[PDB]
Amino acid sequence: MNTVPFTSAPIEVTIGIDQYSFNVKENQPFHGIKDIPIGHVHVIHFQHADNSSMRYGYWFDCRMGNFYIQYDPKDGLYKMMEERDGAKFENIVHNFKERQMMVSYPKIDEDDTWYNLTEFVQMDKIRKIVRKDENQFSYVDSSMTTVQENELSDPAHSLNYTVINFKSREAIRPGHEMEDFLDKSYYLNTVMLQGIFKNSSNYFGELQFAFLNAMFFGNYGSSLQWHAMIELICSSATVPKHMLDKLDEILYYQIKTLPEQYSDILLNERVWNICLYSSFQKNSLHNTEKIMENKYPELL
Amino acid sequence: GAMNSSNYAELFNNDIKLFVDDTNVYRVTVHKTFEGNVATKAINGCIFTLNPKTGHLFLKIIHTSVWAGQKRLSQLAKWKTAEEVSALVRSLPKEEQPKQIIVTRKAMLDPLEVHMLDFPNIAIRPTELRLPFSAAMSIDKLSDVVMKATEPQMVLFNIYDDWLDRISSYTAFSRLTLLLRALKTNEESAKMILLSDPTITIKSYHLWPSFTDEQWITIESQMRDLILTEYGRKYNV
Repeated sequence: MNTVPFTSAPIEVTIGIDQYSFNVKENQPFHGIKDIPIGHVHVIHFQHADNSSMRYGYWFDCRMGNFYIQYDPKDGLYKMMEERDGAKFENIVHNFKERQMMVSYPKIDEDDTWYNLTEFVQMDKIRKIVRKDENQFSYVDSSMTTVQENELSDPAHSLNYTVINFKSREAIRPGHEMEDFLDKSYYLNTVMLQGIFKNSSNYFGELQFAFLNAMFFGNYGSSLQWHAMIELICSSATVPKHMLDKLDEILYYQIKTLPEQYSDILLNERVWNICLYSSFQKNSLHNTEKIMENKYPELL
Repeated sequence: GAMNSSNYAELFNNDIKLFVDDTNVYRVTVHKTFEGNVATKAINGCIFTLNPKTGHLFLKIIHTSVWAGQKRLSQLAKWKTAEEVSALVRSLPKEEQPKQIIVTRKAMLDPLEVHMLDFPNIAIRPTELRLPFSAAMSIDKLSDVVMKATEPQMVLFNIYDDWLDRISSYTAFSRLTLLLRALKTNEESAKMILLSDPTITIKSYHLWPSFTDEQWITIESQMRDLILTEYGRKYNV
């Protein structure tokens, strides 16, 4: 069990850790989050009481270092940082626990939600999507744009998701125009899986990470990427059986976890109706299809 | 963006553009089989690719052999249209390639867009105009060359005959679309109007009769009158 301490909480802010969140009052004595499960990525995120715009936060993995949060009054936000003095850090962490000024990561033991949402997400891959290689953790916020969005301005702050585009030379073999456009198996399996992602797990990892960024920060370009990667699978006639069964589980927990009130902007009617009901894989997402009908039948 | 009444004069500027109409690419007759079921028989069709500024028509004849052993032919027809249009552009020298291609049916955008991926600077556009180019097979010489073909064939025409020697492209296109609107609404009458006077002939290298200027005014009035009548008949107005 690992800990992320906070130096202080100078401004009123809603703090989230993974799918949980807590309201912290201005200069309330809050000094971190303990009992964070080792073995998964995590994200700590923030939304200031005074600006319900720009949700922001940090992806990290506690096996990669000792991390903590400090408010910066110049840049006006809670910054994640790394403490390299391991002794000095256990010291801070032990005094804050003894004084009991830390919340405990509130995992029910029956609950595999976070595992299911992050099964294929790896810190090393996140750091290639969010390039900032002097930090071991990754900053993301509501307004960051993706590489694809940029192409249609500041590349230091871009989400370098893999560009997917169904009407591109990459996607369409010359001479198989119609075949490849109507059956994206070529694009999925040869270009993307064998070519770029190398294996299905890295593909799923980006898909899950895109979803989480859309859910936690309302990052619109991430929602575009999550939908694109679903559609590419559902629009392929030939998909490894293990990917379909796994996709059904991935999507199920994503749909389960979305806040009920956000179905409008986060869920693309066209993609879902096409995937669940028109695509080659209409019959391969039984759990996802069942939870979508019983929770958001309006969209469909 | 889409082409409509507002930006209608863009058709006659000096940017090369082509209309593509696919309505007559996949043509069937519907009939009863011996056991009483319905079956189709394909007949020869054509892609109607037209430069509205110059009159140059690229009539690509689609031979029934294209369909042999193929499923979902109505869908395939869109991709074969896009294939042939793309091949036509490739065959044209660079300075003759269009800057825009306007498809008369929106279902053609994705097939053509995909086939034109090698020409990113050629814009593929839909139109809100309700153009009458499906009536192209009502022009006797076009219908004849399509039905007689024994293999795929590109036949070139000027759909304006020699009109541009005396009128502008705008007026020429308005005349063409009026003639075709008429032929579409009531072919028998439209054609009666065009040939009533046997002393007005069609040159061997033309599609339409060699009307004098004054006779074209009378023709166009007669075609307008036809189109209005049929409308009151259609809607009881």
